[PDB]
Amino acid sequence: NRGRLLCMLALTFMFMVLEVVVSRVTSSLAMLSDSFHMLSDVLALVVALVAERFARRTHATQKNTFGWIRAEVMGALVNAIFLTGLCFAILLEAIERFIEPHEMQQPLVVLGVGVAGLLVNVLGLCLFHHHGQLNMRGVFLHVLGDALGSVIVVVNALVFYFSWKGCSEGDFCVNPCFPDPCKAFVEIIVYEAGPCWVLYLDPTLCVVMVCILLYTTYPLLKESALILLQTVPKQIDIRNLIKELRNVEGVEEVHELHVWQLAGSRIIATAHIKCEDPTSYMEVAKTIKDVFHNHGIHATTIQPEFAVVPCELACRTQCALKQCC
Amino acid sequence: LLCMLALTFMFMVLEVVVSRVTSSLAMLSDSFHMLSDVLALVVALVAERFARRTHATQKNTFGWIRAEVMGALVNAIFLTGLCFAILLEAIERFIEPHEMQQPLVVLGVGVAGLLVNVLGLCLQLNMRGVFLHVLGDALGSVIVVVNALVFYFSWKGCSEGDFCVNPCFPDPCKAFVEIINSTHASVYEAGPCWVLYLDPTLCVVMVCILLYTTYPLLKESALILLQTVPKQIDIRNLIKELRNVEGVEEVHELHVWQLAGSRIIATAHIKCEDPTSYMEVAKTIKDVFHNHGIHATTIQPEFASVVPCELACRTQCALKQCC
Ligand SMILES: CC(C)CCC[C@@H](C)[C@H]1CC[C@H]2[C@@H]3CC=C4C[C@@H](OC(=O)CCC(=O)O)CC[C@]4(C)[C@H]3CC[C@]12C
Ligand SMILES: [Zn+2]
Ligand SMILES: [Zn+2]
Ligand SMILES: [Zn+2]
Ligand SMILES: [Zn+2]
Ligand SMILES: [Zn+2]
Ligand SMILES: [Zn+2]
Ligand SMILES: [Zn+2]
Ligand SMILES: [Zn+2]
Repeated sequence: NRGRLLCMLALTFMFMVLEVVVSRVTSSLAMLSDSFHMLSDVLALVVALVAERFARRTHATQKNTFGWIRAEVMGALVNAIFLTGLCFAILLEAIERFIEPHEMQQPLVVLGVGVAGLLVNVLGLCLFHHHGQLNMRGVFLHVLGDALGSVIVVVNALVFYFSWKGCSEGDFCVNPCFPDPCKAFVEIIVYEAGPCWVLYLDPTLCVVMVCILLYTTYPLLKESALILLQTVPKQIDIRNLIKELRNVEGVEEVHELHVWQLAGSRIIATAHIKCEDPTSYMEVAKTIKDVFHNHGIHATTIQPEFAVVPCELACRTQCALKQCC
Repeated sequence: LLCMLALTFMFMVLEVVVSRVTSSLAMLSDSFHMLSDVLALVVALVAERFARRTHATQKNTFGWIRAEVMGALVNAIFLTGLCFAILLEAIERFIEPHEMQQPLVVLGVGVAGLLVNVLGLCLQLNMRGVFLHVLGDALGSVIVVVNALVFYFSWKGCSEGDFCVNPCFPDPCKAFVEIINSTHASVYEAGPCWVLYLDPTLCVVMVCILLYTTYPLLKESALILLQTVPKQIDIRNLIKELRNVEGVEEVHELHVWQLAGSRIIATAHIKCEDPTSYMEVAKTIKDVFHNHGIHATTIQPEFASVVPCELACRTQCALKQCC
């Protein structure tokens, strides 16, 4: 399953190579800036790949009792947070550009690199649209946002090429809205085409792309936080399980019951319940195990308790604030 | 603290606005650090509010006590992302250098940042806890201050018609296509390489120091959050001590993880010998855990084969049941 990540990384490196070649042949720092921008996506792909590689190992090592299966969701959360930070930086840059306008040069090469990146991201997203792994969904969202930004840049460059006249101080081109550098040397001791309508196009496109990306990734962040913060997921309700356990004649009371998911469908519940007599403890244990298996529970550690007090067992002395919840 | 948090947030907003209006990479890094700090304060306040009346809500039986460490990790990751963005900006500045407008405004902003950083940890547990943070913030502000001072002290700019503009430095239409077309005033740039390189090198050093400082916190948060044994407990020694107990003969499904802080969770699965008694051994194993860092014990005993655990269900356990 790592082949998709590997080929995505290879495509990113190929894009880096073509972008740096274009920068060298055209002597434009904008291509280098674009390569640095795509380095964030390359890093996200590397994070996804290493997360998958560590998820491939579930041998219950010395330090990790459960195993590094949680690394998948943790890396998904890290990638989502990195995408959010990149969006915040992009929003700051967009605000600065709206305050301080800045055009672009060599629209042909810009369009070529933009459409190349758009094709790369489309190929990546089509392969990633096979959809269960939350990290895969996060990387898919990230790639979709990238693609949206790339196509927005392509459209902005194309519409800029359609109507805009460059100048070499021979003819007055920049509109009065755009501040000339040092008043063009006091006007050296046509007014172009599309003075300011095209100027607002790129900020609007990038901010709407950022908003769409944030709205699409917010459910991913919510799911990652809910699963990671040890909260009961859907299809499992504490009230229904408590009712289905209490009415069982084997148990007498239920207390200290904790339910947290491990990864995806892997969920573990711990119950500390009290029983009447040791006789037929398997009959009670088998019954409650079957009831839990009826719900989403498959693995659990249910502690029988034998005889007012909240729990027969407790921490040494009256020390508190160390017991769970 | 809340008023201090609001004041720091306002100062960070003004610093970000000033950096945007002046393209100051060092000021941008200082504002990023201030933003990270204010979000850390917001996360701490949210955690305190949540834990003020934390209970076993239907959403989480285990409680929301992990929110503090989770928010700390989110703040750390956000700071790392902003730092990588700043590093990319510094690389771009290496490719495309820029010259700042008003060094005096930058110097004033840096002085104000130093003052607010000093005032931060002055208000106790806070002083001892954040002395290192105050020192680091002071160093970061001082870096920006000295960079701005060096820029203002020696740089000579071609505000009017003069030849001091560096041809290697980008120029408007190549000095407006050599607008003067003659010998201009060779006021010189006063070592532009010595000058223009100061800000990017300074911000690179600052972000390197920031990552060096925040990295151990990131590893601590990652270890605490993802299910890992605490540094104060040895798994092999603990299980060897547990197996010494007469009641238990073998163990399976042994899991240890910690909620947050000093909270410890331990799960056991004991085959036992005589399930009828269950006395003088449950207390024994409870004491066995408690003499170690465990305080919350969930040691469920199995009652008696070839199968590791008799209680068990479908094969889905392979993909559902914990190892
Ligand atoms: C090029 C950019 C992206 C990063 C430039 C800085 C890194 C090369 C430095 C900054 C902090 C360094 C880390 C700081 C501390 C440690 C711990 C140390 O390794 C251990 O885990 C030993 C025990 C310990 O000291 O915690 C040495 C490697 C490492 C990860 C360092 C690896 C190199 C890092 C990431
Ligand atoms: Zn991306
Ligand atoms: Zn099952
Ligand atoms: Zn009890
Ligand atoms: Zn509890
Ligand atoms: Zn600070
Ligand atoms: Zn204890
Ligand atoms: Zn068993
Ligand atoms: Zn297990």
